[PDB]
Amino acid sequence: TATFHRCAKDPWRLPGTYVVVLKEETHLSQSERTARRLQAQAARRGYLTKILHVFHGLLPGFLVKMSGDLLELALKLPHVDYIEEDSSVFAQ
Amino acid sequence: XFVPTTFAFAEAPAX
Amino acid sequence: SIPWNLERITPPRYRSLVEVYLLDTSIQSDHREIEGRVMVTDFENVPEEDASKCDSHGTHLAGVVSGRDAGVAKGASMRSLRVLNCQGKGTVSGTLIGLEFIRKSQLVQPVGPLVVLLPLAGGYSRVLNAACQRLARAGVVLVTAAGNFRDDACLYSPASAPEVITVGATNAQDQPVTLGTLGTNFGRCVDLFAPGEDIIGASSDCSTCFVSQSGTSQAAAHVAGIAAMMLSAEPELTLAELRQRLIHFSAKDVINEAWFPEDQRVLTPNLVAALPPSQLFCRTVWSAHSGPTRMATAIARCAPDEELLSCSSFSRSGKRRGERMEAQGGKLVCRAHNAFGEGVYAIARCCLLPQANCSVHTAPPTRVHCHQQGHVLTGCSSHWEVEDQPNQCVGHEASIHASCCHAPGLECKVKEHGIQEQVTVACEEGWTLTGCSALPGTSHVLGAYAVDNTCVVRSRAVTAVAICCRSR
Ligand SMILES: [Ca+2]
Repeated sequence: TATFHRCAKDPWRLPGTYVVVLKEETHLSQSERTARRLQAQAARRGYLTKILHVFHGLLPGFLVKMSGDLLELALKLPHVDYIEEDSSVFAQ
Repeated sequence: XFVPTTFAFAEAPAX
Repeated sequence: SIPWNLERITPPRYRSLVEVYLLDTSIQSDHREIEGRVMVTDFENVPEEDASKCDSHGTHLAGVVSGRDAGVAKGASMRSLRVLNCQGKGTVSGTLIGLEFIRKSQLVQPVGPLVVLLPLAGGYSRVLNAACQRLARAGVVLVTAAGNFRDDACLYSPASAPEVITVGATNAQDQPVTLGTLGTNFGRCVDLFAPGEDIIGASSDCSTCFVSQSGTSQAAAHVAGIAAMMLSAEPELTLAELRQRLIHFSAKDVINEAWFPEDQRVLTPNLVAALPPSQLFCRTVWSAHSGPTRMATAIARCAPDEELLSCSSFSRSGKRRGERMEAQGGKLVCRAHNAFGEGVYAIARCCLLPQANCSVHTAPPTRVHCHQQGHVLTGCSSHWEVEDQPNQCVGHEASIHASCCHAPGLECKVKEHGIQEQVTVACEEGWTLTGCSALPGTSHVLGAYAVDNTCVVRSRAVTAVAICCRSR
């Protein structure tokens, strides 16, 4: 059910940073636990991860710096709606 | 105008 | 002595409790144009670069919005967030956090109507579009730049984001800004245009200096200032009500369409923003193209506080099986059917009608189609499955879908004009076009659509039919 999205404009992509979006009713406490779960499962696989920000107020979810290798794992986490690779914005 | 501070133009007369 | 752009947005007859947020580069907050009216939040989320340059973009835009001499809304108070670095580059994640910051600020320290200006763009983003929608549904007004790549705005974010006001740029000749392969984005995701070339504003070069800049952001800044002013007069406006006013007060049919790619001229609103001078509002909403199935359907929707008063359809080849108005999730929606048959567009007419309920009557071309009392017919839709009297809808084998409204303070009249590639009939001044359709004739009609208060029928006799309404 959980989907992955990356910017269609290749020079604008920022691999290694992901916005993990959770299902709309997810409470901030669950977002934090889901993020810690990711970190722990990643650690068990020899991957370092960094939770840059936990979202709440608009969308539940969090910002994580990690290898793309972990996407299949992160997509299997509870409460995950979709994950999107970070991308560039520019002054118009 | 055109200034390069706005992506992605160079310096050009406008208008 | 009055810059062209400020004169251009002044209507032909002319005569604060709002806060404007800016997500940009650093700002030179002490510049005489904006000093004392811009509050720097010190929120900062920017990617590393790969000094007077650092704040040129942001300072100029703050000035366009609220500058003492060259500003649109001269008495507007602003708050700035830093999401673009010194090279004018940001991230989707940085913008999300900034938007989240605006919401948390509001929850903590509530103020009045809020206008958020987003003078930036990246590629289509599901998460950024979702965040903007949630921020808009929370009651915040978002104004964004259409983008500068002479491309379809639907491919960029937040420009493609549902509920945000998306703005394209025109120049002093009211023509779309172009610079070789670059220029204003266009298409159905653009709500309107505003002055965006050679816009004089604060230069962060020196505290009293001025510079001329160009961009869809400069254009968006004009709309944010108009929006700030409109919310000062009517603080209770919903986003849909603000959008209908922006459209209604805009200058119409001044842009020379030829600059846009052929397939985008119908979809692109021919509107140049303007202030109000010191009622029934309607707008035209185009859908995404249905695609080439034989069972393909295009769907055009209205805002939750808007009424769907009519529904028409259009195919360039002409191979189509009309359209219908049908209820989806307790809301009337416009659905168009493709014939065997590259595809179609669904074209809704969405209006602000309080003291109004509205219902759909599906019947054959049945003699009166709004059989009730004090009920007005606002639109006639028609569909068929084969491929080959103010209150009545005329047709050939076709099924009719009539929009019937109960609005005691409302009068409607039907105007016909029959004659060829294009036939038009316009509502008179003081009247709002609610419905637009073509009668079947000895010409294959490609479809019909409303352009402001003009009903347009495209064909390969031909007769255009416009339903016009007004309060009384
Ligand atoms: Ca839009």
